[PDB]
Amino acid sequence: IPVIEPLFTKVTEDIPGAEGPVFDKNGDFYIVAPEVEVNGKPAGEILRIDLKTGKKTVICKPEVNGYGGIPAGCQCDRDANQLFVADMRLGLLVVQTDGTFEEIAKKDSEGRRMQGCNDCAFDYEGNLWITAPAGEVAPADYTRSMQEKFGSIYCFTTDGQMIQVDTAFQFPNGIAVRHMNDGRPYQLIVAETPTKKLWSYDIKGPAKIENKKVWGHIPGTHEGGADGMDFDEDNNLLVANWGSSHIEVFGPDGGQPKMRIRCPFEKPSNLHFKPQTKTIFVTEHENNAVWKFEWQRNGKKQYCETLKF
Ligand SMILES: NP(=O)(OC1CCCC1)OC1CCCC1
Ligand SMILES: [Ca+2]
Ligand SMILES: [Ca+2]
Repeated sequence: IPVIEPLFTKVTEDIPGAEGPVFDKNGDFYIVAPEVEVNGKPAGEILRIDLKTGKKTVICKPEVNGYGGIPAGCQCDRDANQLFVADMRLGLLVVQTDGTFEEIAKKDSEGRRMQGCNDCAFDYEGNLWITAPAGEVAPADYTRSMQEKFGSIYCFTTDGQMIQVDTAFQFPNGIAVRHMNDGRPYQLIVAETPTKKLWSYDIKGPAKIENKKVWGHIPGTHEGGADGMDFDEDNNLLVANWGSSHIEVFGPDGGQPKMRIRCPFEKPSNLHFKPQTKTIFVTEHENNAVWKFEWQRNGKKQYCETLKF
């Protein structure tokens, strides 16, 4: 398997558990710091980064009823410049660029308590697919499915329904949606970190998935595995393989990696393309920093880049 070693340029550092890199509709860059703690309690932050200087600005430190959050993944909305943030303690949040936020749901469509979320991905129809590796949201005691299989997958529909679409995952993490050339949602790809597997489902409609299948295999026997992922314009799936110093590159059909990208750090966590460029920003947990490197082609357009009209 071919391995490339592109030039990585440091953007910023000192961001505990650097995760969820994302660009909003104005081109501003944000990342989350899930591991920031105060007096031993979660006090996660959402930050805006100045790409020119690397200076950081905390725009939101989510907390609900005295319970701090652990923000871990982001997606920018299309019809409004707001961020949807997956939080391991608070569930799903909607954050405005001014720092104000709102809790989306405490319970799902079946009346069951919401589970803590890790990452999310919009399909072009506007539905948000979310991974939930944690147990019940605060005030419930914090727990995670790294050992036991209780991680779930949700779909937050355009008509505002929070539906659990599947469960029994051992730490579902990264997630992505493969679209057809005509823009129709085709497959849902979900990373199960410790098992070194990538799973896929056929998307039949909003919150409707079938044919669960082992889609790809993540290399290595190291502790960790697939974390964050995203597609490039040719539908190649780039996956951060936390713990193995590489970002794996899978072809549209999955299976085994077709190429690997060697990183100058052991723990790549998540990534995101800068709109209309080949530039990929990567967060990593060895130095808790953000880097950028040039890929071979542009990234697949995110939902926020599409036009409603
Ligand atoms: N980056 P993440 O999705 O998973 C990595 C840490 C566990 C192994 C891979 O976890 C984030 C949420 C909890 C804090 C960091
Ligand atoms: Ca993650
Ligand atoms: Ca991303």
